[PDB]
Amino acid sequence: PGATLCLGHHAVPNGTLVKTITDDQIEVTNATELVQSSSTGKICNNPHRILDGIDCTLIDALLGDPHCDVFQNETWDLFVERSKAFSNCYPYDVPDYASLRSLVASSGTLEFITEGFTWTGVTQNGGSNACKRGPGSGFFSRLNWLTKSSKGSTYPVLNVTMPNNDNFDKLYIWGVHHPSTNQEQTSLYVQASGRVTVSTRRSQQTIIPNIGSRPWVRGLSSRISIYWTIVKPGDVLVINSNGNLIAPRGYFKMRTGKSSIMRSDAPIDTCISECITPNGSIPNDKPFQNVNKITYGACPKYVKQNTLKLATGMRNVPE
Amino acid sequence: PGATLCLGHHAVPNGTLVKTITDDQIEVTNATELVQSSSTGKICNNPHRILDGIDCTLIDALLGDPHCDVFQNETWDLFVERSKAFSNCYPYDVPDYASLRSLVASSGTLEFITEGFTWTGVTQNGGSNACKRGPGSGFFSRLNWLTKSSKGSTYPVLNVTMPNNDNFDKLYIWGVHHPSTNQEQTSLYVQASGRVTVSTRRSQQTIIPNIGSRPWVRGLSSRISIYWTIVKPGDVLVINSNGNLIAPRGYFKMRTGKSSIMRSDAPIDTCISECITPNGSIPNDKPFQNVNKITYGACPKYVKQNTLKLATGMRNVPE
Amino acid sequence: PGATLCLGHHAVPNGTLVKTITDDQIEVTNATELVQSSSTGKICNNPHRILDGIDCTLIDALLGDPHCDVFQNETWDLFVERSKAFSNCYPYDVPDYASLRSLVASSGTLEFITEGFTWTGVTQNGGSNACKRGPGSGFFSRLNWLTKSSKGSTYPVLNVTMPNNDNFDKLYIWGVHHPSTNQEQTSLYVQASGRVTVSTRRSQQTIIPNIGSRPWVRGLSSRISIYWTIVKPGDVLVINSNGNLIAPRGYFKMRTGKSSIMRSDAPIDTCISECITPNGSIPNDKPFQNVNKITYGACPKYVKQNTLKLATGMRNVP
Amino acid sequence: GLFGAIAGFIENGWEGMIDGWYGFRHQNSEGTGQAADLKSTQAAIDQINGKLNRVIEKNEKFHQIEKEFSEVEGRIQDLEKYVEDTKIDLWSYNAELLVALENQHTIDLTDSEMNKLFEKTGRQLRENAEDMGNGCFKIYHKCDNACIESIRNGTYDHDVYRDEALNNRFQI
Amino acid sequence: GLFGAIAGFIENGWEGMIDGWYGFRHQNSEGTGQAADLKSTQAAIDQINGKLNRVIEKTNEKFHQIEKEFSEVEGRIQDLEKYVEDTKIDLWSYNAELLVALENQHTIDLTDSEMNKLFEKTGRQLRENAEDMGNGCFKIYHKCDNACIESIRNGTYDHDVYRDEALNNRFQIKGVSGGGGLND
Amino acid sequence: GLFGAIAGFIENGWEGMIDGWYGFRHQNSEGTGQAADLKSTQAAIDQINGKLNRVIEKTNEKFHQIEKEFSEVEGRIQDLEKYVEDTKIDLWSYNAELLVALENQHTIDLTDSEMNKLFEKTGRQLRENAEDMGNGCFKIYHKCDNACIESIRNGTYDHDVYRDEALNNRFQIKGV
Ligand SMILES: *[C@@H]1O[C@H](CO)[C@@H](O[C@@H]2O[C@H](CO)[C@@H](O[C@@H]3O[C@H](CO)[C@@H](O)[C@H](O)[C@@H]3O)[C@H](O)[C@H]2NC(C)=O)[C@H](O)[C@H]1NC(C)=O
Ligand SMILES: *[C@@H]1O[C@H](CO)[C@@H](O[C@@H]2O[C@H](CO)[C@@H](O[C@@H]3O[C@H](CO)[C@@H](O)[C@H](O)[C@@H]3O)[C@H](O)[C@H]2NC(C)=O)[C@H](O)[C@H]1NC(C)=O
Ligand SMILES: *[C@@H]1O[C@H](CO)[C@@H](O[C@@H]2O[C@H](CO)[C@@H](O[C@@H]3O[C@H](CO)[C@@H](O)[C@H](O)[C@@H]3O)[C@H](O)[C@H]2NC(C)=O)[C@H](O)[C@H]1NC(C)=O
Ligand SMILES: *[C@@H]1O[C@H](CO)[C@@H](O[C@@H]2O[C@H](CO)[C@@H](O)[C@H](O)[C@H]2NC(C)=O)[C@H](O)[C@H]1NC(C)=O
Ligand SMILES: *[C@@H]1O[C@H](CO)[C@@H](O[C@@H]2O[C@H](CO)[C@@H](O)[C@H](O)[C@H]2NC(C)=O)[C@H](O)[C@H]1NC(C)=O
Ligand SMILES: *[C@@H]1O[C@H](CO)[C@@H](O[C@@H]2O[C@H](CO)[C@@H](O)[C@H](O)[C@H]2NC(C)=O)[C@H](O)[C@H]1NC(C)=O
Ligand SMILES: *[C@@H]1O[C@H](CO)[C@@H](O)[C@H](O)[C@H]1NC(C)=O
Ligand SMILES: *[C@@H]1O[C@H](CO)[C@@H](O)[C@H](O)[C@H]1NC(C)=O
Ligand SMILES: *[C@@H]1O[C@H](CO)[C@@H](O)[C@H](O)[C@H]1NC(C)=O
Ligand SMILES: *[C@@H]1O[C@H](CO)[C@@H](O)[C@H](O)[C@H]1NC(C)=O
Repeated sequence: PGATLCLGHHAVPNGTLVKTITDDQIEVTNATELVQSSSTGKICNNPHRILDGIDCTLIDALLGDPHCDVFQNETWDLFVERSKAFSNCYPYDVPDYASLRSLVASSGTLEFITEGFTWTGVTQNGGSNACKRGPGSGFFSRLNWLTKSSKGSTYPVLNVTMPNNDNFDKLYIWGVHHPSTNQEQTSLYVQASGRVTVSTRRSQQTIIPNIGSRPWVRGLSSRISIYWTIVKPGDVLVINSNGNLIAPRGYFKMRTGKSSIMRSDAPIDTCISECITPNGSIPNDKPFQNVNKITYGACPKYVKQNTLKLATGMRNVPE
Repeated sequence: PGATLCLGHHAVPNGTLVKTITDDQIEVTNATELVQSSSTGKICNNPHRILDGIDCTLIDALLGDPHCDVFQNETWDLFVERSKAFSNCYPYDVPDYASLRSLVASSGTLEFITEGFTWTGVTQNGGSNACKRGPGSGFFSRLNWLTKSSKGSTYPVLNVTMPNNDNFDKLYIWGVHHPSTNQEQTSLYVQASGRVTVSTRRSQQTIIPNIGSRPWVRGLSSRISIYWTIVKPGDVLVINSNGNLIAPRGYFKMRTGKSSIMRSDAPIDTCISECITPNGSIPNDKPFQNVNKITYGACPKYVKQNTLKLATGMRNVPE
Repeated sequence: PGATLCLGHHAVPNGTLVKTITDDQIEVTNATELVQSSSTGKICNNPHRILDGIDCTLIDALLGDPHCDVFQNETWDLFVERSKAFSNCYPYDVPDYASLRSLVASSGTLEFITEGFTWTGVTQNGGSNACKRGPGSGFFSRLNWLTKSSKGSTYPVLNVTMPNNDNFDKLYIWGVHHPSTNQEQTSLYVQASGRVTVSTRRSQQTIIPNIGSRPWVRGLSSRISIYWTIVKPGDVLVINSNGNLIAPRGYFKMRTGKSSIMRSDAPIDTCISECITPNGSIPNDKPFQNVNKITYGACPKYVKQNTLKLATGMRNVP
Repeated sequence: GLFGAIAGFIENGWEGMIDGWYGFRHQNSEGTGQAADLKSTQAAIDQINGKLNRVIEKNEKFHQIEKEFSEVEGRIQDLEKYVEDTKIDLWSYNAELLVALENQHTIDLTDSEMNKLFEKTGRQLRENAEDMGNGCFKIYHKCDNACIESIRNGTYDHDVYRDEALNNRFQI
Repeated sequence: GLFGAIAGFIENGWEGMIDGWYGFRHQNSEGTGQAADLKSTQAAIDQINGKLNRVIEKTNEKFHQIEKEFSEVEGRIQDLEKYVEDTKIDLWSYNAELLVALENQHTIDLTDSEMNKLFEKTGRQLRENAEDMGNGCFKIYHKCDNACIESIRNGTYDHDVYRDEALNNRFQIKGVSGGGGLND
Repeated sequence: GLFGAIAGFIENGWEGMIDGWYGFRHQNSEGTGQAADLKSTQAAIDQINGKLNRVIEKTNEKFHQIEKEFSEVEGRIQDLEKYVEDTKIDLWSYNAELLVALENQHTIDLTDSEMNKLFEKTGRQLRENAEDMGNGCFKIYHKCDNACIESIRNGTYDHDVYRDEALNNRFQIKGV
């Protein structure tokens, strides 16, 4: 007449396999997934300020391609560039494009302040049928195509100065015009050879135009090259040219902050999500993810494994 | 009247010291080495396709330096450059040589397609005695040295186009000639200073030649400067020169894949190894190696340790 | 009739909290701190050779700004650049400035050996009011400003050469002068347009001077751009130019070693310390530090945590 | 398991125990029963949960380097790709090693909590019980339900039964 | 703790114990006393030290490196420099945090383990002369003056000397006619 | 070890034990014998192979990469290329150092554990018929012949069969 007291532990009908130091697969009562491997497919518009570029690139929105005028003075946490974006103004290039795109994306703003530049002796507001505005020819909104004076056929040595008496850095975007024939060079600027020199107290850039043919884009073999100059407070911008200057109209304000840019063809949706990938938002309740190595926000760290199981119960040993 | 039962574990005559969290050295019965520290000294020709440069650099083989002619239309997984390699053609330089070397190495092929460029008004197939093809004067096989017409004073503005109507990327190599004196400049090209503008639809380069002496090499004070342009499908090449143009004769086919290039002075051998180092192939059964940080293939990871002992038996206790 | 024996462990009144794998905070008897989070605010003058730039950047010392003359031939383990440094010579820039500064900092020396360049047919040794030397006009100690010949009013193609028959690498610092007006360009150099080609057997740089108005910097709108050429043993320098050449006077010896450069406003004082940060020397007895990601020498590794306690005793149960 | 209780001298687990991770099943005069030990259960669950909270604890990054490229560029693009690929491999390694280490330690601490309860029980029982070697105690005296309960909440006074038990153990 | 002795069946530590990490309190015919046990105390200390010296071994020496602070905006190349350095600090912050959490988990368990090892040793040495009271104390069933206690602390205790006296006190059953032996 | 049996209450290892990692020695009325235990020897071995097979498993294919040696001083970009590769090597070097140290610690501890488990397993078989002598040995208080030693080794041993005999020997008691 005695008693038995048994010591035991629970089990479940079917548990889950996990990895260990010693075993590839061993069954436990229960695990949990540490790798996020799915996205909703859509980019959530909160809590970050998302700006969809749609047909426009950031550089085109910056320069002021007419089909991008909607983007004047825009600001963003995340700028979204779509693959379908296209240019529709004067054919151009930016030497070191990726850096200009980077530093503007990182500044988070396209706030423009027009300034009162004075262009003595030259015709202003040059346009082109490669860039059409309203009923006629046109040009980039933030740039100013200067050509010879209307009567006299004369193009002076341009010499403007512009001081920075604010407490912020100004970004100037300017450019050089490369014509396709000498005839075009001299009819526009008189001088057989042009020259653009932009300098501050800290720096100087002189660019010499190049005459000749590039492939036909929207009617032109000509080209414009884009350059930029940052002018710190207490400093001064001097522009010196005797031909081919695509002059600035003002400065872009520069800021620092969490702003960036992403390339994605994910639709934008009204939802809350801290983490954005090219594919849409993904939740961040796990530490790792397999969705994209490109992320913006408070995001799981990207790993190569599409699953990692974290045992959260004892070893499961069925009956 | 009774008995004794003794429990116990094995020991061996001589055990191995290993490191632990708690002990710098402790004797266990057995361990295994995790760091590969030796090489046979030879590069195995399998399973990766190995091309031995021998006297040739990749860039010299790409350009068509005559003693490298044996490498025309060649392909590789790994190109091996010897330090005994040497140039034997026109003295040249490549601005960002490292990038041209990398993009070609990574493409894995010197497949070249000639195209029927028309150079109206100039003498083609120029040659020098610094670049002998057999006993007589010659040039890089893939470049085409254009000079003034065999009429006294003519070098026109060369202006040619070549469209990419294929479904792959085309790599064009071209060049600018830098004469050593002014007499030389006008005697080859008529014009006092030349120009070369090569461009596509979204990019351009113009190179202005510089007249002057450089150190004497193979009889020459002159230089050629090598440049490249990748043309995507749908895009179109434009070449625009009024002198000093070292022209392409066609394009190289571009590819993507596992291809690379490595500097080694190690003999090739008939055997198999997945992992290659400048020192030859090394086995990849260990997870780490101390041989070289430069590897190719399926390799143990480079670590600064020459030995790492992984205990594969119990602690060793002999008395 | 009997006894009782009680096994036990020790405890302290109030111990330290530490992190573990399963507990965020659990109390142990002793812990040790693994992150160095503070500095005295001084840079120890030992054991490294610290060279205080004071008023001078490394580059102004390289070029030879007159107030930097005291740095001629200096050597350093670490060059320290200060907030109040200033240039006081000809206004200049350096394309790829970060690289020249990097490679000179890492070489650890300003040993300069002047060489006998012959500049036939031009005037040497020009100076500016922008770079005064006593009450006179002056120029960077290491550069030779050349102009049209004194009485001929001619500037020839200069074509000089200089071989490296030594067993070390030679570093040449040279320049190109950018005038403000065409009157200045032709007045100095005769040719309406200059040119400077500096080359070795396998490499070359050719530069075209830029003419134009620029804001004044020390009374001038004109500029110099600085360039460099390394010449290995067996190779040859060749300099070719028909105007606007700021000539090298010779070479810098080049070395390899542990040398580097650091920006800092910390003073230097007596103590011994293997690890330097911009904020002062720090001890390296801990494995990690939170003072500055910039360091020099035998240093704890930089982590984001300002504290990490390593338990050095058993759980505390009072 | 390091401790040899789970998947060890305990041969299997109890699917019927759906209110604890550990517990007691008994047999006596009055029949058979079952209860969870809430303390050892809570100790296990507390340790799993802390381990979980530490891991799933929320980095934040914004403007970064580009990681996909639409054009061949060479040296600088090479490096950018290498930087990211090196990064991903290092975190991938961390992730992997982390779960393997953690899982190993989960199994062992739950094995540990099982062993500790079996031993706590054995110490209570003193000379009145014997360990059958499979996680059962043979109790050598009359233990009704309130007696079994007293063991399970740790108030079992062993002196009360020592006489009876001792004489049953040392028998023939 | 894995082994269940510190914060386990040992209810709490001794603040009076100031010359050892582990030890013995007792009670006998001559009263109470306390003594640290040197072997188990040193075993813990040697392991912690071994660990401490692994972690604080100076390995890291670097001289010229990349720039980590910038005074102007440059784009691509500066982005990558910042990226590189930000990526490294994160990896090293992670190693750092993982190391001390893992180490501390282990320091606690190996010190719990030492306590447990000392307790089982003492038990094994006593044999049938004592019983585990379940709280870290053995009840010793014979007369054990101070010399005797010391023999258990220094490991010389001969159980055979006392087995007869012990067993005799230990298994007395009230209900049977067997209390103590009265044969001489 | 955390479990106190190897380099612990077992004084040392048996070099003559060459057919297993763990096992038994005995003396009875019929002389002495030695036999290795299979389950614990395999349990230890299987665990170590599991982790050795994890560690040495091939997981690294890289093809085109950055340059890692240079023949000219260049400045900024080459500084970054060297810093990146050196950062990497240092992190993998740490990983490898830590890996081996953690593993070697566990290896020593699981083998200590397997030894302790076999001992406890054998203690529980014997019930009240034997006593833990404190050095990894059991004094068995009845007559146990080779068939009997073998029944303890193969796990069928029946303690009730020997209990009355052993109990009577364990508790025999001398007067003064
Ligand atoms: C240098 O050579 C190029 C190519 O031969 C010349 O560019 C060519 O100019 C003609 C007219 O400007 C372009 O023609 C047209 O084709 C488009 C469709 O592609 C059509 O929409 C137009 O109505 C017209 O028929 C031609 O496309 C353009 N070629 C290219 C490839 O850009 C160039 O004119 C020559 N340079 C000079 C200054 O002569
Ligand atoms: C500018 O100066 C350079 C160097 O002072 C001149 O280059 C020199 O021209 C001579 C004549 O061809 C070269 O000479 C020869 O030496 C080689 C061995 O190196 C030998 O094989 C030949 O038979 C001949 O004797 C000389 O090497 C070359 N020097 C250099 C450094 O490049 C150059 O001619 C001057 N330029 C002008 C246009 O005046
Ligand atoms: C192009 O425009 C710029 C800006 O106006 C002109 O630069 C200016 O030249 C004047 C006289 O050469 C400089 O003036 C003076 O101010 C200083 C104090 O700052 C004083 O010490 C002098 O006595 C004098 O009053 C002015 O600073 C300078 N501006 C800049 C930005 O450098 C330039 O002359 C024009 N270029 C041409 C070719 O006309
Ligand atoms: C997230 O989006 C990316 C691209 O938008 C997807 O990745 C591509 O996946 C295919 C499938 O292997 C690859 O062949 C491409 O090379 C990928 N791009 C890159 C750069 O890796 C990815 O599959 C998406 N994720 C989900 C879950 O839909
Ligand atoms: C693999 O080859 C390399 C380079 O050829 C050898 O490494 C050189 O080793 C010496 C001394 O070991 C150092 O002085 C050089 O600095 C090394 N080069 C570098 C940059 O590390 C190496 O020892 C060879 N390894 C084997 C296993 O043979
Ligand atoms: C070491 O010096 C750096 C100076 O750069 C100090 O860090 C700055 O700290 C403030 C606030 O703590 C930040 O707002 C700045 O962004 C920091 N600068 C950088 C570049 O990180 C730091 O506090 C000093 N630390 C010690 C311990 O002295
Ligand atoms: C942008 O904002 C500024 C802020 O005052 C203002 O000057 C300017 O008018 C705005 N831009 C446009 C597109 O009008
Ligand atoms: C499985 O474990 C997770 C975390 O431990 C927990 O959220 C969940 O409730 C468990 N599931 C079951 C079946 O209890
Ligand atoms: C040593 O260990 C390795 C891996 O555990 C094994 O291959 C080898 O057989 C062992 N050697 C001996 C002496 O058994
Ligand atoms: C600078 O160092 C060089 C090195 O030999 C020497 O010729 C010269 O005279 C030095 N001048 C100094 C020490 O200022």
